[PDB]
Amino acid sequence: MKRIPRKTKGKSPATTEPGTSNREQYKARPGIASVQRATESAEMPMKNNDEGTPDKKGNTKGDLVNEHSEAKDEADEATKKQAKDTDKSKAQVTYSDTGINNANELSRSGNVDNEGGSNQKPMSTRIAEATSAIVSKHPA
Amino acid sequence: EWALTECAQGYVTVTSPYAPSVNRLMPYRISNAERQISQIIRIMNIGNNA
Amino acid sequence: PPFQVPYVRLDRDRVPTMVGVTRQSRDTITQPALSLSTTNTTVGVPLAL
Repeated sequence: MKRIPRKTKGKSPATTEPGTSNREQYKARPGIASVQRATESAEMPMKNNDEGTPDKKGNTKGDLVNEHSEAKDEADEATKKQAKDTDKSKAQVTYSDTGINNANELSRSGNVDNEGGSNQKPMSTRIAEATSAIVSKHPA
Repeated sequence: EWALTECAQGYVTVTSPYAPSVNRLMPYRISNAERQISQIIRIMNIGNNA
Repeated sequence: PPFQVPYVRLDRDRVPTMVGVTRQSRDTITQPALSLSTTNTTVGVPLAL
């Protein structure tokens, strides 16, 4: 019997035949390590995007910002990261401040819930708010 | 966008998005009658006041 | 995996302009809920070179 640990928390005679010698006289071109380093980055799956979705309790995740503002901020973060990877002060490829007037662009954020209402107050808080306005207690 | 371009006589170009919007509210259009009424009031006090 | 949309060199009326995703079946009249991808002015996210 064998067991495998989880990666995520759960609910709880001569033999030297004449062709085996080694003459490592060949250098790959392009180099093996060089290609491996590049493809290592491309292996990685794209990042999760949890924002705007509910949690175990029912309250949505994210930050209370306008959707258009959130999209713009994400574009700026992308440009800054792009500059970071290219080892330059200013990114040559920019996702923000392009020619296109993308003023109607929206991005998913935690400001709005599934009903289309505002998350100024969390879902669970409103549910408790409503359900406690109707309870009754023992007589005097 | 159309109004601004015409006023600038074509020297300045401005752009607007072309996609489903969030249905904003920008109350900036009034009638020529109201504009003239406001202009007459403005003329009244400024008159004879250099 | 690649996700392309046909290239037309100069034909105008077949130029793509919008991409959307739908969760409802074809035989239901429901609330029109367009995906976020349709809000882009261009077909996709703008990128400057």
